[PDB]
Amino acid sequence: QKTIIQLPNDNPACPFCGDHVGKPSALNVHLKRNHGGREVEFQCSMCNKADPKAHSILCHIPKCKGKVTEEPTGDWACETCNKQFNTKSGLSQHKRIAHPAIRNQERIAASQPKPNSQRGKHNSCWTVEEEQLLAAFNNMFWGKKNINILISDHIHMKTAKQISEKRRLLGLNKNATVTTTNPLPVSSTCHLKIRTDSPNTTTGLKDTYMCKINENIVNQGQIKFDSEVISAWMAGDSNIRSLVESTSLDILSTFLMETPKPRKKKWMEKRAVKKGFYKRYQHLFETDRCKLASIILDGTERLQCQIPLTEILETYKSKWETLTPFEGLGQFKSHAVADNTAFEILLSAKEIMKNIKEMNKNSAPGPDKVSLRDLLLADPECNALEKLFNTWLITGIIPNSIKECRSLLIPKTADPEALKELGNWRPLTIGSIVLRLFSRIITNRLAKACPINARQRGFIATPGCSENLKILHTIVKQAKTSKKSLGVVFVDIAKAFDSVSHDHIMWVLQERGLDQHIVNIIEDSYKKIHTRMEVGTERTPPIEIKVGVKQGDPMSPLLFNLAIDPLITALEKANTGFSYGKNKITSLAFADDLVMLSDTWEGMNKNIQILETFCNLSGLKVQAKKCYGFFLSPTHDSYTINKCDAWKIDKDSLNMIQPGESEKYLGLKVDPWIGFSKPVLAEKLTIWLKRLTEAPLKPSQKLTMLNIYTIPRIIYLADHTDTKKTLLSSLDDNIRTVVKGWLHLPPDTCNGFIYTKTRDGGLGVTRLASLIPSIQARRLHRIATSEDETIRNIAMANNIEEEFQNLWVTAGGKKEEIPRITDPVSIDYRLPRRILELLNEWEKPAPKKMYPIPCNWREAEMAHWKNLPCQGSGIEHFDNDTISNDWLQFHRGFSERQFLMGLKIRANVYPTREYQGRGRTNKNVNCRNCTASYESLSHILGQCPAVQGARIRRHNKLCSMLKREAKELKWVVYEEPHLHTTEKELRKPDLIFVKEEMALVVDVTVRFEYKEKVFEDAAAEKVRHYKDLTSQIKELTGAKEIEYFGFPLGARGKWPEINEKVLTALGMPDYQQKRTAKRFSKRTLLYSIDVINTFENIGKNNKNNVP
DNA sequence: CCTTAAGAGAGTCATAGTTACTCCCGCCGTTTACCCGCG
DNA sequence: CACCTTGC
RNA sequence: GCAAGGUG
DNA sequence: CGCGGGTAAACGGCGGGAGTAACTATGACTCTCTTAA
Ligand SMILES: [Zn+2]
Ligand SMILES: [Zn+2]
Repeated sequence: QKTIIQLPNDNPACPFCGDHVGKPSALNVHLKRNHGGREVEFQCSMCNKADPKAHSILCHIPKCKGKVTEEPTGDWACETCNKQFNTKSGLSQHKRIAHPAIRNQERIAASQPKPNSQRGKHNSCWTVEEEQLLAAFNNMFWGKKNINILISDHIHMKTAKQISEKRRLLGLNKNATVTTTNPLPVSSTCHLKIRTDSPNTTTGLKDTYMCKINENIVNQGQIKFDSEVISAWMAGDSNIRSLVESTSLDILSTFLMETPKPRKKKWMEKRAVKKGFYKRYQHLFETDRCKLASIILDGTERLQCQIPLTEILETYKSKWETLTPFEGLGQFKSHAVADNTAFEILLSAKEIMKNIKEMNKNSAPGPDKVSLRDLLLADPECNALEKLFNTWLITGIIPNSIKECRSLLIPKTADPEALKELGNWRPLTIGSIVLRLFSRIITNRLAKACPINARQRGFIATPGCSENLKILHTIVKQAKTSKKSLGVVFVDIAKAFDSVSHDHIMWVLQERGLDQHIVNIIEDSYKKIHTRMEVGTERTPPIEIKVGVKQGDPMSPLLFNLAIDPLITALEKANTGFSYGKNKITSLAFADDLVMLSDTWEGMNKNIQILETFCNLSGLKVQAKKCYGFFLSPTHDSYTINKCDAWKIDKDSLNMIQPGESEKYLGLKVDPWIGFSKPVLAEKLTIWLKRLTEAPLKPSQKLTMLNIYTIPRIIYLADHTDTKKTLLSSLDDNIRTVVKGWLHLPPDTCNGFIYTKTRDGGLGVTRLASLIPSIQARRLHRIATSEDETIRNIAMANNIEEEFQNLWVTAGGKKEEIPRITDPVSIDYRLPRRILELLNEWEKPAPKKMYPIPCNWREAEMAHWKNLPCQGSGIEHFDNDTISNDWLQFHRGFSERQFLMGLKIRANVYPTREYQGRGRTNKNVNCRNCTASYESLSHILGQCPAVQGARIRRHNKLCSMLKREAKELKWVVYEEPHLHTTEKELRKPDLIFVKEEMALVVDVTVRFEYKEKVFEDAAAEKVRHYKDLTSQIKELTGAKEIEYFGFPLGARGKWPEINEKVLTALGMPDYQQKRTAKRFSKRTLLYSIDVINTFENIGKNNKNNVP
């Protein structure tokens, strides 16, 4: 139980031990340190409100106004939680927000108007049968003699006056009539097969290649390829496959180096388990810690089930090889034709090198066991690479030897018992890295060649998920505002990349537009595709892939998108989607996942028939469970959700979303009621912080893991979800408290130290409330200036600009600085324009679009830190210094204890009577030891005597280090040279190292950077008091030249430039100069820590050991 | 061997904006179904 | 240069 | 493992 | 049948308006002061 601590409780007896520790803060200290784990909550006796945060209860203590628990009355208690309310206002508003499902139910119920007493109650007892018979007879009795006869009586219980009344209802002098209509759905995209011959000229690329090779041979161009293979191919050879495979084998053997052999370099006590855990974690931190970060944050490991290889085999054998007869795509047509000129260009080793650069070097090598690193080692020039690549390309016969690839099962689930199934293993297929690179090259060529529909936002340059999500949210809000019904249908097909039959993609490509050369090339690429299933100590014998694009091959994305395009096309051909403005946007698309946006339930039905047809042609399998959907319907005031019937996707009730229900989409939690469900950020954040806290991750390591791995995870959702500043502030507060506890910093520490970057001296901790707004604004602008004019139009009419302005302000950007969202952005190329034209487009880099930023915040915290009187004294020295801050990131050798107190000293908040005095006025501050008014930290430095000997020993120790280095640099030692100046008094300088005839007078000193002129005053004193001298040393050392410079140092470790001038006068190379400055600074800081330690001993440990 | 000084953030409640509608809503105008004598 | 997302 | 995007 | 004028009652169309639970965001204050492998 959370032990009830009904504050005020002065010094209570800690119930976990019943020990009177002290003030409630002292009780905290107790429970936190020794008696943790046990539950405890401070109670606010008056209101009895309880909080695990003492501070908060103290905040009550004045604030709290008694027993504030009484609940206001009323006469509308909202059914579910019976929250009494003043009026219906409060009631159905509680429905609206707190209890919105029943609210939708009420909305719909009242929605059914069924009002109609517009008739005015004039209605009477007429019968429709009598009305129809009267109408027919009057048609028969049109003003023709003996007109009533039947009318008067055959309508029993009526009068001619009543007949006149009814005629006055319909026809006045006569009867009347009515009419009706009916709509229909749309289908039949399953016709008109188009393939007749080669889409592009059979030799269109072949003829170009022949011409280019002729030009090269005549002019000896730089295009690389084996001569004989191309000679035979031009010669119309029959066994070209044989020869091309032979050359392949030879060149690959060149790349199949002898890859370097692995060069990677009672009795029952639980201590072994803890030591192994600590060892594992420390090693992973030393080694790759991405694995460590996953293990910690996810709380997981690596899994390898032992499911009978026989089974696993049967499954995948029957899956990959299993085929389905592709009938065709009927009328399904995609975007448009594809240009072939993009391929006319021949391969350039420059381009291949380029592509190589854009590779995951850290990738497991294929069966060849050859890596991109290995590959480059073989040919860092891509000369032979272009050679054999062109060999194949021009020939068109990819070697079958390289085809063999390795397959991997990914333990999708976490629970072992779930893992037992085969459904928790996404199969990864990895082939020859050479094959991978060639594939990506051709893939880039194709992607340029074949244009996809804009609506597919997957696997392209545009920023995908953000665009889709923002568009969806907008659309929803826009619709609700516009008071117009709308239907939403999520779709998801299984085995997106796996069920695909090679034959159908063959077909698809046939009509797109492509030279038969590349056609056959791709076929061969996907022809004779064997692989083995790597598992533990066994890889299954070969399996011939006949269905499913090779999982891992760079092509698979492009090919899949290509096969899917026809669907998107046909859907737009329906042009029955939501008529946003002019555009009738039908559906969005990302990779495989897609939606459907019609305007009427029946329009959506039409869409579904189209989809069903598509599956029929493709033989694809969609399911209601695999899919979700929901409908919107406007009211007089608000919108109703799902008011209509659930659909019948694949003849199955599409699972509908109801208010409050959320279904994941691109990692989000789309809720029709509120668009995106508010993400559970605090919960995941706290969980992660707990996991980190409770591990062998010595504090510095905790901070490193945090800043470098944890934050991005939360960044993604926080930014992608419109998040308000207050919640971010709360999260930042949580993080600050947690880290401060981690490193046992004093509570009141200034934030600026925490937030400022390590390079600037700070802890480099993110400030979500300051960072997320900038990311959000960047996304906003990025989407605004998109290529899809539709997306633009949408955002524009959705007046995103106001949000952009507001964010830019919120992130801290100035109103004037607000860029005009319409204007273009900076388009860099990482290449001098000259070099840019020098090369070809295929070798051109990717022009990433630089975007504005509202402001820099790290600098903001830095500035505020500077402004601080106490915690911010002398720090400005450390701004934009790449030397002093270094140890923060590479505090090697420092003891964790030393390092932590080093943080404190750097912050000037170390325990000292002044520090204990700081803030709290009424106290004593006199330096215990000497007399200093404030028992400050600087008086220690020099003023405070007791040290004396230690100060001297440290000083001459540093002098000794520099001396030791001196002889190493052939600087003749003439240090500690007792002198006798004009006063014949000992002015022994630190160092007078002589060389040739130059004698280098030096003055080693280390001063705390209290003021700004510290070191320049030092130097002025150096020269000033030294001055004269000259002659005496001139003859003593027999030197013809004498220096007088100094060597001041920052006590904290600040490295002035004067010592640097000494270094350059010494002749040290620049790189060694930086190395020396860094190391020397760390030594300075360490010996300062020693000074501290000593003093702290002096009096404290003196009393402890000697009472 | 060197320096003058000495809150800073944690935290709660108060109050104003503002969302999101929703509620609604009352008042005047329209529509309905008859209601009545005549060529 | 390290991380993160999604989606296979 | 692959394709993109983002972040310091 | 034709053939006019009356009917007066929902509702809906429209001006507006009026309110509001519950977030979101500043403002104004007060309390806080010791544990490294
Ligand atoms: Zn209270
Ligand atoms: Zn002193």
